[PDB]
Amino acid sequence: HMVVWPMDRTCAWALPEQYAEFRQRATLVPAKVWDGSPTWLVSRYEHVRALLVDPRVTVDPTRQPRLSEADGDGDGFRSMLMLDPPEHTRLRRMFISAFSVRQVETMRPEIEKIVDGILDRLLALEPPVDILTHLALPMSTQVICHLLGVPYEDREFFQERSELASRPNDDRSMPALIELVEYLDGLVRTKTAHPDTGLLGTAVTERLLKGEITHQELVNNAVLLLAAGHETSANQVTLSVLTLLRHPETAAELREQPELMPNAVDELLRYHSIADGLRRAATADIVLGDHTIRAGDGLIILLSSANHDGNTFGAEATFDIHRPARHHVAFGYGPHQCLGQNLARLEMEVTLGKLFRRVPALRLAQEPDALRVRQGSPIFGIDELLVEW
Ligand code: HEM
Ligand SMILES: CC[C@H]1OC(=O)/C=C/[C@H](C)[C@@H](O[C@@H]2O[C@H](C)C[C@H](N(C)C)[C@H]2O)[C@@H](C)C[C@@H](C)[C@H](O)/C=C/C=C/[C@@H]1C
Repeated sequence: HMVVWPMDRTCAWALPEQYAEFRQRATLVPAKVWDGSPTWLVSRYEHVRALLVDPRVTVDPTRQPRLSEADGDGDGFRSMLMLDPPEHTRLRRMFISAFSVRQVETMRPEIEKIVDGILDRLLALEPPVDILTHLALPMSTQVICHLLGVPYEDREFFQERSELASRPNDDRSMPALIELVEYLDGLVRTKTAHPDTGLLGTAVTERLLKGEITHQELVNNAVLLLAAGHETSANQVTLSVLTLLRHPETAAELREQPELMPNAVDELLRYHSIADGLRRAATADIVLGDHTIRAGDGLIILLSSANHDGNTFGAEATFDIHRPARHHVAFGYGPHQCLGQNLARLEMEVTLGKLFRRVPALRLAQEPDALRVRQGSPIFGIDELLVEW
């Protein structure tokens, strides 16, 4: 225990200075955590990847070192994201085909129509406008509600609850988590009696009414699909508008060459690495070069630091939309690698694409060293991003 964890980011785009020294090392950095349990931080691309696919690393919440007084296992609440193979595998198998490349590519039309209407609505407003509230959150939310069949009318309730649920060191995360489960509990009971199409109702029909999945399991993974599905993209899109605004050439080059967008999106994902500080524990000894991780040791997986690893990515702190960037780990790696990632990328490609095609002189409406940054959550972002045109 040298540096304390959790560490919060301080800048909308800078990673913490410490991370780069962490990578210059021969060991893993030890960290002091609320419960005094042995815990390493993991900073190198080589390492992050090795451990995330290793079979002796667990997500079991009871093995993770406790990071605060409010941090806990959630009273037996488990999504697939909190299970190891083979139980993990059974649950992810039921949801996977909805998310394949070619399957996700069939939603492009509905995503385009969706973002079209948000932009019409947004451009009707007197600027300056906030991107998170008027572009990023509306699209991620509508898109996830369409895929899942969750009512958009409910979005104020589940948005605010997801935000709070995803703060594991905050008092309010438990009641919000309880309420979200309760909301999906009612929704799944409804869909059970009246299956719709859309991912939840299709799983009622094919898995739940066929004996492949229980009621609590569907409910729990529905919380996960709902919250992951909007809160993440919302922040990635917001931060990305900032970054493109911060590098004007990039906005205009994309606007003038859309075939450059997919790699640009991957570069935005790498650069910001908004999902960070993943929690794992060793279940057996694990040899990583010089260092021997011991049965029971906690691990804090820094996707961001690995995405900014100099030994893998040249000029790591630079935003560069021409570096092949497909091999970043913004969506993790290994069994739990983001089930949504093709949907995330499509959403971004269409949202950023249409926004700068339409508001081609979009400008920052505030100075980007007065941005509030989100702290205390494994999903980074900024509270607000004001723009003019
Ligand atoms: C930019 C957007 C997103 C980023 C950066 C992101 C990142 C990640 C990361 C890092 C993980 C792994 C966490 C871990 O191993 O502990 C993950 C898992 C997950 N993501 Fe995402 N994600 C995004 C969007 C989405 C979207 C749109 C969906 C749609 C529902 C989604 C669904 C999931 C699911 C279900 C998992 C759990 C997979 C499993 O445990 O097998 N994600 N994501
Ligand atoms: C790293 C990004 C993932 O962040 C995540 O995986 C986000 C995980 C959030 C933290 C977890 O919330 C914490 O859960 C604990 C078990 C209890 C804890 N509180 C009550 C002490 C609660 O905050 C999850 C369970 C919140 C659910 C709303 C939810 O499924 C969130 C899933 C989000 C997925 C993101 C992909």
